[PDB]
Order: sequence, then C-alpha cells, then structure tokens
Amino acid sequence: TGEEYIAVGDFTAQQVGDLTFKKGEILLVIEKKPDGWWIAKDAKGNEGLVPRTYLEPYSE
Repeated sequence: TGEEYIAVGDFTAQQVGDLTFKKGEILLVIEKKPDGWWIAKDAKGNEGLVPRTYLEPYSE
C-alpha cells in the first residue's frame, strides 16, 4: 500500500490534503506525481499530499 521514503524537508499543510512532516522522517507514498504530489502517509495513521521533490527512498 505504497512505498516508503523519508522526507528531507520540513513541510506543513496549509490547505487540506497535505500533511506536516519534518526534514528526515519516514513517510509512505500512495499515488504518482500528477502535478507534483503523491498521496502519502506518516507514522500516525493519516495520509496526505506530499511531493516527491523532497522525498528520498529509505533502507527499510
């Protein structure tokens, strides 16, 4: 149900859809960059809109 990257940027959600992650945490990704965003998940349970741009793959 997605692949996991970690964010390496500190983004917050300003609109609905997006999530709030920090510069070096682990996220999951679910959908591919239509316009820049994928639908990701965090280590809380929720899922948002995070870009790929500041996402790096992880070593599970």
